[PDB]
Amino acid sequence: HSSGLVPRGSHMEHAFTPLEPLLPTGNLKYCLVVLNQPLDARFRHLWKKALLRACADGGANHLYDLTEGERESFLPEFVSGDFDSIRPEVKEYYTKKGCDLISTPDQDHTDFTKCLQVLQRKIEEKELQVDVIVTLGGLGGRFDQIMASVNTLFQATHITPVPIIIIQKDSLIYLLQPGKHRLHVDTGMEGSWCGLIPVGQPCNQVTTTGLKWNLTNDVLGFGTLVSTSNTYDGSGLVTVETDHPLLWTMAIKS
Amino acid sequence: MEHAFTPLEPLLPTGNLKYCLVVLNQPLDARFRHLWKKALLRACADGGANHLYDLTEGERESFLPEFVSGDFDSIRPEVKEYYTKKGCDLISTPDQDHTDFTKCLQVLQRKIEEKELQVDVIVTLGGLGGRFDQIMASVNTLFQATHITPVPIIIIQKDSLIYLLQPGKHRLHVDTGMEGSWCGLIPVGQPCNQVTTTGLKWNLTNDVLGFGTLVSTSNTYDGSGLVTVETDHPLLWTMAIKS
Ligand SMILES: Cc1ncc(C[n+]2csc(CCO)c2C)c(N)n1
Ligand SMILES: Cc1ncc(C[n+]2csc(CCO)c2C)c(N)n1
Repeated sequence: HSSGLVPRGSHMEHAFTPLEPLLPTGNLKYCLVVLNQPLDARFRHLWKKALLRACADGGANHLYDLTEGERESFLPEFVSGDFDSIRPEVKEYYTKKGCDLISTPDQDHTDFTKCLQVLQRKIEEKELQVDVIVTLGGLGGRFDQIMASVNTLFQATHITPVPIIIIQKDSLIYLLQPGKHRLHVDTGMEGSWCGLIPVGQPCNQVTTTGLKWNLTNDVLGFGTLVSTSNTYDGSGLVTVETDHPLLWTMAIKS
Repeated sequence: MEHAFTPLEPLLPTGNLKYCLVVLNQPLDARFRHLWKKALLRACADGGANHLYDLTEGERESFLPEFVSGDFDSIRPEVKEYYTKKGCDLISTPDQDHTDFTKCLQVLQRKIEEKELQVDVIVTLGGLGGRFDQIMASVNTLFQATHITPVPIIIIQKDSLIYLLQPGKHRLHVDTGMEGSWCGLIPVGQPCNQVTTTGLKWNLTNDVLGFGTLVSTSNTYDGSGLVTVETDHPLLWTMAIKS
């Protein structure tokens, strides 16, 4: 047996700062995935420091259409998806510029999901160390596609170990796996609202600290209770313990 | 035994469909003018009033809602004043555990009972774009609506419609001519372990639909003009609307 002072009774929690990638400074290691939605202005800052940048289908069009005059400074490592979704001249441009154009036929999975699978393969091949995968898009447009985006977060647990967030306009979503989470919301990029959405199944035991309306061993479920328009207590930290995957959503300032 | 329904019927220029119109806090789509014209009763939920007011400048008197409900901190002062002045019924719904959309449906059900109105469906405009938490709240309102009113409720914005299918069998007529190319079945809430359909390109046969298991998106029609769905738990139907 060991002797002397020994640590006891600790447990593991998943710490994460959702909006860290939006900060000017820092040394966060992350990849960037551009989906088929109009690009927000923040894509410029995020593009610079990303370790790997990719586009899924039509995302290449949106990237191309917002980078005229400086497209050589915005060349994705790769572009994957259905190639009928990319305009002819756009595909021609990225191809000649050396971008890896990867076809992903599979009619049972979205280009987003297929794009993550390709990204994971590249992360491994290049032995990259990634703290998060930042996805731009997916939360606007066709309602079925917004839902597909959410479902991709559920499938991702089987695609990659790296945390994945999705950001579009003023919103971010991130899927909290069963367990305890420590979310730092003190970057100063945070907006005023947040929420906890029990999308796949009711979360029968949710406990939080840091919210205006906290949950204490409470049930969150559609038709029972869903936390929307929640806000922070000002502590700069939100903790969440959930028994099933629970979708965290939060506002992005401005 | 089965619930027959035609989701896009209200979008048709033709028809004698009795429906109420609810305007949520989002910019209005081109289909607004026509929907307002033939609605039996129109209402605004909070900010919805701001969008209406701004959109109808110059002809506001032709677009006066029966009532406007919600937390008054969501409606601009001048907007609230205007509708009040024109005789619009302004109802305060301050409860912070419920959204203005849900509270608006409660007022609407009261009004329908009060006036003994015969309503086939409640058409909601907005709620599917913007803040992600609010899009999910819109979905949750549909779960709650089942205990608020017996009148079917659909939500429409841009090119999408959502409609919640209660446990049981449904017959959805998708031959109005207003249908877009895609549709889906989203098991928001809980997995639906026994789903059976006809009319889709990818049908389900006593199959499981659940997030992380199988979610039907980008599904399409078989061209028969009819989609039937049997489900064990509430299942969200979503469909494209022709641009
Ligand atoms: C667990 C829980 N999360 C969030 C809210 C807040 N909320 C819910 S609906 C609404 C009004 C929207 O206009 C507000 C503020 C709550 N009460 N309980
Ligand atoms: C039950 C079921 N519903 C829909 C589809 C169709 N689908 C799903 S993802 C995708 C491509 C999206 O870009 C398509 C066409 C399916 N295969 N199975």
